[PDB]
This record gives sequence, structure tokens and C-alpha cells, in this order.
Amino acid sequence: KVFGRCELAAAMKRHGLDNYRGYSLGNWVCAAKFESNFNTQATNRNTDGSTDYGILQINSRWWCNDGRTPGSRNLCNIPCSALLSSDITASVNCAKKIVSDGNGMNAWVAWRNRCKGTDVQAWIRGCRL
Repeated sequence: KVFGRCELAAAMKRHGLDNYRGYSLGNWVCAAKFESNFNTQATNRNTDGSTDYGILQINSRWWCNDGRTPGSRNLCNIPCSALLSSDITASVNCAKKIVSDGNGMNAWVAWRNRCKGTDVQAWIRGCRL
């Protein structure tokens, strides 16, 4: 499913991401925009053989099981395909573990290079929340 900006903002809010670990909602929407263009079915393979999945492009090296990433962890305890659903619950649940890992939102490279330090509130402008 391809989310609209405000529709995703509302879903993330509903799932308790607004201000999660001190990160305002605009940060999460900005990260989803640049990581997957708001497409829950996005996948990208990395050089190390791991793959990034879903709206928040969560990596198979540590967070989900895809059965093809030799000696990887599954810290979220889910099959990576769960991250591609139209229902963002699994993606959100996993994102909360990642952001609590010590590096905050820096774990998402697109957040760090394209969102961090920008007016992220622009991502939720005009939405009914």
C-alpha cells in the first residue's frame, strides 16, 4: 500500500510514534518518505547480502528473519515479510525497538542525511490529527 502523507501521519500517531523517544511525528513521516516513498512493499538489497523491508526499510541483518541473511539476528521476532503489510503495526513495533537501541533515529541513514535538522514539522502541516 502507498500511503498519503497525512494518512500515514495519522496511522503513526495512532500507533504511539508521536514523540516516541523524543522524536516528533514529523521525524517519522520524513523518515518514511525518504526510506520508502511511503510504500509498504519497498525492498532493497544491501552489499552485505541483507535486505531492507517496508515503509521504514528495516534490515534483515538484525531485526527480522528473511531466511537468507546468514548469521543474522531477528531482534523483532518476526518474518521480514510481516514488514510489507498494508497494516503498519509490525513496522511500528519494530521501529520502537530500533530507536531505543542507543543511536536514536540515526539508525535510519535517510533520516540522518535528509531529515535531521530540517523543519520536520512541514511533514505534518495541514493534516487533521
